[PDB]
Amino acid sequence: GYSDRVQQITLGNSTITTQEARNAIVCYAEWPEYLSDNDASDVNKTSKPDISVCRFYTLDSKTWKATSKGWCWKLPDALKDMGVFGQNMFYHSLGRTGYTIHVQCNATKFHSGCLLVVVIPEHQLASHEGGTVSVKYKYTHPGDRGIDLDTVEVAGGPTSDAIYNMDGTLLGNLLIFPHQFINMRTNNTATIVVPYINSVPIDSMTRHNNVSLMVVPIAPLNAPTGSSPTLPVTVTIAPMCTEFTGIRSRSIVPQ
Amino acid sequence: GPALSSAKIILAYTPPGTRGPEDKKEAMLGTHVVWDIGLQSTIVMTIPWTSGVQFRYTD
Amino acid sequence: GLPTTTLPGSGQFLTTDDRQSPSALPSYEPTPRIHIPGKVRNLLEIIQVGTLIPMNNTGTNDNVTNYLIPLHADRQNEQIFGTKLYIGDGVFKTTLLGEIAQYYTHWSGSLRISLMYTGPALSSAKIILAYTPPGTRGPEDKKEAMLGTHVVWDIGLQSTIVMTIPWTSGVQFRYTDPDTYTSAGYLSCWYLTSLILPPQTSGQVYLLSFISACPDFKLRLMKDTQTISQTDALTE
Amino acid sequence: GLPTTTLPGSGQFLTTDDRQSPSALPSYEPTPRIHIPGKVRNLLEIIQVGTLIPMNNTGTNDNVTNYLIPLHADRQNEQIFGTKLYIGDGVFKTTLLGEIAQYYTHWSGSLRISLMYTGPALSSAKIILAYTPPGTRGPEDKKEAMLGTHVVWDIGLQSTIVMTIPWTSGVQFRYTDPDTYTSAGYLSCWYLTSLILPPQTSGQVYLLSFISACPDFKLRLMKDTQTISQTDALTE
Amino acid sequence: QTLASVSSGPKHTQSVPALTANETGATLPTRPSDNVETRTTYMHFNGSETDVESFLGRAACVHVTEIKNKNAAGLDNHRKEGLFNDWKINLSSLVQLRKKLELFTYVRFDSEYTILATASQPEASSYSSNLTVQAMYVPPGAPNPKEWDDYTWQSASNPSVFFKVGETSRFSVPFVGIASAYNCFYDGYSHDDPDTPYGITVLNHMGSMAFRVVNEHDVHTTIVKIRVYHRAKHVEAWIPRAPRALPYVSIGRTNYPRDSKTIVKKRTNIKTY
Amino acid sequence: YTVINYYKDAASSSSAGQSFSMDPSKFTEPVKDLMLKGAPALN
Amino acid sequence: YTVINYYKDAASSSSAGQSFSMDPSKFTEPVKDLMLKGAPALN
Amino acid sequence: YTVINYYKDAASSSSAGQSFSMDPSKFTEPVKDLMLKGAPALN
Ligand SMILES: [Ca+2]
Repeated sequence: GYSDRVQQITLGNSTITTQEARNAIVCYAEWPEYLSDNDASDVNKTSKPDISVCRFYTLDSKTWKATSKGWCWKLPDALKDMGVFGQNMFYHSLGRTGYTIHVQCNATKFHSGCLLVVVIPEHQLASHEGGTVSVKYKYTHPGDRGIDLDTVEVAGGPTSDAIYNMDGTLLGNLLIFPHQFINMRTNNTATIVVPYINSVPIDSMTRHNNVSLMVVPIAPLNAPTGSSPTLPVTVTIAPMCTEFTGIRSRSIVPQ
Repeated sequence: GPALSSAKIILAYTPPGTRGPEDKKEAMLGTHVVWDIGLQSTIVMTIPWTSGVQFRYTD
Repeated sequence: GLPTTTLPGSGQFLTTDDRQSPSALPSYEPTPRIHIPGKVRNLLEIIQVGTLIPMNNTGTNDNVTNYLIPLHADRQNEQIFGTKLYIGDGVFKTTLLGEIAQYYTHWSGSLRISLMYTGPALSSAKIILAYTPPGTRGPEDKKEAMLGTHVVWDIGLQSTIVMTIPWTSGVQFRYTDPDTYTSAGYLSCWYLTSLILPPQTSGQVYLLSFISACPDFKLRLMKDTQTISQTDALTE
Repeated sequence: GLPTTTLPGSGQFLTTDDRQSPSALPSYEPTPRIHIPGKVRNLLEIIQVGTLIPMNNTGTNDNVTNYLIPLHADRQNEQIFGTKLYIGDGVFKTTLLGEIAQYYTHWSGSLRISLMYTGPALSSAKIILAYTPPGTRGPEDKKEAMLGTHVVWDIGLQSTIVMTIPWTSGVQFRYTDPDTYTSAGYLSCWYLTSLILPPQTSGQVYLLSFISACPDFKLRLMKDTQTISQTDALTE
Repeated sequence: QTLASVSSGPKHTQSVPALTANETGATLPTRPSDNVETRTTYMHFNGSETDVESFLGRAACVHVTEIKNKNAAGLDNHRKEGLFNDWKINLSSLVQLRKKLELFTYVRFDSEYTILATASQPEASSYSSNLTVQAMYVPPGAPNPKEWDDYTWQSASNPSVFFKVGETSRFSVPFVGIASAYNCFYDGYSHDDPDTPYGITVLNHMGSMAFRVVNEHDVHTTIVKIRVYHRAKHVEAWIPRAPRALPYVSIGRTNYPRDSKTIVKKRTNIKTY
Repeated sequence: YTVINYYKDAASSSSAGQSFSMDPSKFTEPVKDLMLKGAPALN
Repeated sequence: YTVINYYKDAASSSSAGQSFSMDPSKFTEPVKDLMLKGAPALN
Repeated sequence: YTVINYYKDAASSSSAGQSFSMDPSKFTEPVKDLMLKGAPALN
């Protein structure tokens, strides 16, 4: 009697439900797990706050307009002010984690539009200027707000080119990364489970973003006649298997 | 509401110790359930016994 | 003092040979490997993944609308799109398959084309996807088209239709670079019935098309691509 | 007359290769080995020995006072010393560890810092030694400092305190040459209470600090040092 | 024998493999026998040439530089005069190989370096000089050459090769990364500072190579050009990405030209063949 | 064919063989719930 | 890997292997009476 | 005489041996009905 469409995800003291899912992607066919001794370098003991950080945090909502270009969030950056997770993220020299990303967008059997929801490991952004100019720290560290692609470009910030994935590659090939679609006629949500992917066992959570969640309208939003021309897009994210180390005084970052 | 409508609601329980949430951001930091409106007409959220002392007064 | 004779080619540097050489860092210990998800062993592994085809090639500048195939309501018997099957050129050149195919000289195998419907749930349609083997001209109408490999698509819950283009060829390998003798035929789309939209709905609906290779696929004779070049060496 | 083909690199002289060569003195008999205490097999053997750190870097000319850390009586909450953890530079550059570390490119491992008290026997004190992992600024006060790896030292019969700096790092190897991404954090010292001198005693008391590597240690990619050079060849 | 295709006949089932849901993010392995009546055929193929070992296993030019051999008397800047040169080993200056490497996110391998040195005497000279080049591997932290005949060329601990112009030098180098793999991309910074660079990491450092002619000077000047080729051996690659579409403009940066707007070829009609 | 290593270091050796452990699934079907070709993609 | 000596004299041979008999003690604990980490250095 | 292949690819090897499976018949007597030397070519 059960369906691939109705699902529940319980993580800590938060439970999410969807009645219009389209399965879910488990990046590179790998589920998150803690760091093993064989892989460990750092001799320190890791802190595992569990259910206090491994729960769902909901980001500030977005508004899908018929002219929308897309949005980009960088992790662990987007969750740096989220309760005890953000705290831990700034008291330790190193951390490690995976996530459960849940993107939401409900509509009407009269609407049509399609979103591409993708997770890109190491999304090194291109600068507005080009040349040898780098994208300033604060521009890749927007926090919860993320990068709104239809915002005017500034000096030292990224390009606002969805067509070029903000990195010099083409949009259509973004399908090589773990992704999922939100096709209104079908979908309601998109869920992606992300394991820890990095060339080092553990890392600094502030000077390096391991991934950037990208939500990009492909098929323009087309609402029924007399209906409101927009739809909100909500992103809920839960850290899973989080570990922290190198505890000390509060990390000091720019701003 | 009609069958041809849609919505996503968030129900939250804020344990004792603070003020009532003032916004969804504050609210979601506690026990909560994200509700997806569909065929299944009702959502059920349990408020787990979250307390220091083992009994509370009804008054 | 073992007598030898050196052969032609002695001292040449063939970029493609594979021999032993002394290590400049003797006794050096490389960092231990750690587990990293997403290991790629063969390129044939990744071309099996479908990526979008910029079929709406119309325009002057690249734009997200190149990936959107327009569909019109209440049109009957009409043609939706057409294209040659040159995977190293045209619409397929920028795709992941065409991108990797261009690092090789020969190709062989079956292709996978999926068409995903994005129109309202309360709409309906029946489309016809066709593959015309080499030997003739691209179909000029649905009648001509349906005489070849085709799939009738019924739009519904199942959002995507998948059609495989079976290896239809005399010679066992075709060139990736567009060559006449080794052409793969045509691909076209038409309305079997027509798109029907519900009340309070209007405008265009779009189709998303994906391309990937079947397990059938093979690619040989590695070479340099035409998809990247430079006039000067880069610097920091 | 065995046919061969010579390869690229033939005739090159790579200072780092290891092959056989004819002996210019064939049939020669080397002097017999006699027993000699103090055989060194690996450099990792000797960096485990602690040597003094010239922490009192203040001055213009090298002088025995560079190894002496000043301590003041009846001072409370104050800072005794601070330094970055750049073993290939700063205060550690001349030490035996830093001296040998500079013959290699990468380093990894835990460090040992001992502080030996030389003040009168009839004095007392409680000091706090701290290691601040990378990611922030050097502590500005004892409160900030104690939030990291630290040791509270009680001065007594046991003259020295030993604190190990556990390998606290994401990447498995750091560069010996000061590089930002591969920095090791800070090291600082403060009074947990204060130094108390007995009657008929006055002036400054000093601390001697030693640095050595733990068995944890590793050093790779051998290279030339910056701690020695010359403008002309030497003669007798 | 592995089967490329099996014999398959007519259908009329409830099992519809032609229909799926790309919303899921998956690509199901359909075969032509799912939509066509087929015949049995054999692969007669293993896929050797597409193994990443193959793909990155051939030498590619990664750098071209130049040095000279004049009379260094009175010359105050040997480097500018071209008596010796450097090269901060990087594999993203020449684009042919860079696009190949970047097909993946993290990459681990051993390097096989082949160095070619050819000579030219553009102006009036009685004969062609037979020169010897020294190539020194200068790890970060080792002292840098300042003059063409410094104490640095003593190279007591730095590996160096001596070879003749016209000849070639070949040696292998172990994976020298401080991490478990090389980063083709790195969405990070060295430290959390507002002005530090982005992308470029010591996590990609492979070193710097110094070059010079060991011989003194003749009456004429001789110009030596050095070409460095790199071959990857014992390859390991993780996380495939989208191919590069736009031109490259800088080393270690994903930056692309802002006036480049038409990478996809255009038609006029979506219906034409 | 035959090959013996003439050098001490592993880096010195020639090219590694063919992996023969291809598995496009991690990239083509990284779905949580298994989908079977022929059955409803979504039920 | 393989190696056969082509010359008569022992000097002609290549580099000797890794000692694997490290012992920092002769340098780090050349004390007469044994000291045990954890117990009073001086009693 | 002896030969060992020094290369991985089959193309790299030297010349193939003598076929020793000559059969001029496919060219000299491709007749349907067998003709026997000595008997009437046509009866
Ligand atoms: Ca002459």
